[PDB]
Amino acid sequence: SQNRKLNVKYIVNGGDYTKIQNTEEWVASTNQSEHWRVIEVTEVTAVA
Amino acid sequence: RELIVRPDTLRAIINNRATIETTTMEAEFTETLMESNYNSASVKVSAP
Repeated sequence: SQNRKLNVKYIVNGGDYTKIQNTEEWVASTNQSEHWRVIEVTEVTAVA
Repeated sequence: RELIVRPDTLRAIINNRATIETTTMEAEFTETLMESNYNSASVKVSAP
């Protein structure tokens, strides 16, 4: 008996998202302002 | 048929968190059975 399971997941948040499968090109695109996104939130205030 | 009137604008939010997910699963099963039998009989009768 034999079993094999493979699971691969890529996530992109900011940068050129069309370069998600090409790490080098995404790293090259990280300096473009038009693709900058919120990557974490360190303060949240209740709307009330 | 158009159900609503064409609006002058749309309420939208931006979300560019691209995701790629790949899952592979392989299963194999093999079952070999072997059986064998032998029977022997020898008889001898004598006289002068």
